This record gives sequence, structure tokens and C-alpha cells, in this order.
Amino acid sequence: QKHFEKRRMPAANLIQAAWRLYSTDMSRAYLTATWYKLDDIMPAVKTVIRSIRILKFLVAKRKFKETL
Amino acid sequence: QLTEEQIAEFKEAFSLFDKDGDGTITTKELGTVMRSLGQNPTEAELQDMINEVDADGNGTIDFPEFLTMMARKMKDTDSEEEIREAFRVFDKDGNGYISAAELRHVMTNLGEKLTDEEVDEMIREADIDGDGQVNYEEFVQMMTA
Repeated sequence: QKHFEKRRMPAANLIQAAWRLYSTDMSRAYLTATWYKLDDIMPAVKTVIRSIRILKFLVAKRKFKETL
Repeated sequence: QLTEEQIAEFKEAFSLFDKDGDGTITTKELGTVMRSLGQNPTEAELQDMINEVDADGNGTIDFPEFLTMMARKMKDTDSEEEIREAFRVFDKDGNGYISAAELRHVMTNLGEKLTDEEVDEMIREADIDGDGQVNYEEFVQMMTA
């Protein structure tokens, strides 16, 4: 029990990072006139935000694996 | 598998980090862009992000490593397996389901907690049966697609 409840915070962390990563490309947070314009004039900005979430997903995946 | 101009898009993102055109990203460049967006990583968190993809060991990300990372995203066998194992930590039934409510409780109370608006968007994206359960296998394959 105590060893498999030590997995619960890094498991939650991995799900959250995965979901935040996935939401970069479908969330209502990006379905605004501002983001469509910002994504027209400066496409690199959204890609950078997504690159950062990938890096955080990778870190979170490694930490959850270190609790096995 | 990547088009020649889709590589030029990833290169545009990369150069936003590597503004001096040295062909590398250090904690300095990674952190400066993050903080320009209002994020505040620590130095240790930046070192871990970079160490995930630095295949050489000098503490940088170069463009070939960046491109591979952007191309794979979450679409890899190891990611699907490990996310599946995370969901199972919160599923003592083993049947492969978790209740919408328990998922909300875990998401908003553990780790880097989701906000009410975030978890509402996640539960909305996953279909729910007549009981309230969600198959996380279906959810894992939808995110690693």
C-alpha cells in the first residue's frame, strides 16, 4: 500500500502533463480571434509553447518510471 | 516522414530559443523564452528538461534532437504504456475503467493540479457510459494519436 501510494503523485503528474500537452492542439484556450491572429503572424510561438510541454511530459514520464 | 517546409517550421521555433544562431539550446535560452511567456521554471527544472533530450551529454539540445522530439510528441510505444500505467494506479478494480468523479478528484487534488476549467475540458473530451465510468485505454489512445 505505502509503496504503491508513492506512485500516486507522479502518476497524477504524468496524466496532467499528457493532458496539458494534448490540449495544446484542441483546447478552447486557443480558439479565440487573438490566437488565430497570433498564430497567423507568428506561428513559432505556439510551436514553442508545445515544445515546452513536450519537454515537461518527458520529465514527468521519467519521474513516474523511477517509482517502480 | 516530415515535409521539407514542416522542418522549416520546427526550425523557426528552434531559432526562437537559439536567437544567437549557435545551433544549441541551453538552460539560459530555454528559460528566457519560458519566462517571456510568464512561466517561472527553476534552474533544476530547466536542467531536467534539457537532460531528457540531450543525447551527447554537454547540456545542450541541438536541432536534430529538437526535431525528433517535436516529431514524436506522445506518439510512441513507451508513452502509451506509461500513461496507461499511470491511469491504472488509480484503478484498483483493474477492469480498465475509472469513474468520471474519481478522475476529477485525482486530477484536482494531486500533483500539478488541474483547474476546474482544465479537468472539465478533459472529462468532456472522454466519453462517459451510463454509470459514469470512462475507459482510460480509449483516452490514452486518443492522446497518443
